[PDB]
Amino acid sequence: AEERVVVISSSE
Amino acid sequence: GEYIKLKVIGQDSSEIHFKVKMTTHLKKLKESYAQRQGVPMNSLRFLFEGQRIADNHTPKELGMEEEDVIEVYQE
Repeated sequence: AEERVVVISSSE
Repeated sequence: GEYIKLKVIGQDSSEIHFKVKMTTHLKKLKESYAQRQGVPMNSLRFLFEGQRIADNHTPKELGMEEEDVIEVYQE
């Protein structure tokens, strides 16, 4: 599998 | 405020990493992970150092650091 990095928005 | 990268280890040993602000409630990571796995968020429990991560826990509150590991188990 490839590397997976998700950026979580600071807007909730 | 700063961002750290967390590694989320699945039941099958797959990994998804998340860049999360130190002040973001970890509910948002739980939602994103469950969405990407295609399962209801409430079918999963997320542990840090074996302890349950609450929706309103922040990485700052839990003392998390860059490259710390979160484990996902069935609820």
